[PDB]
Amino acid sequence: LDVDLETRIPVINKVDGTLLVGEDAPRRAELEMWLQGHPEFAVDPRFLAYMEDRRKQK
Repeated sequence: LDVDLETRIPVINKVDGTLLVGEDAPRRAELEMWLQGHPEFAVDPRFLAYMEDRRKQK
């Protein structure tokens, strides 16, 4: 119950709009440093909504 790091985080360029998915999008493990280099990109907000969706109780 984590993200488990090997997952692919969909990222979106907040300036441009380019959304990266699949292997175009970085590994969650590299994502931390990857975003540090380019704050232009951030995580996909719908992926965050997906985490909102992911719940453990009713």
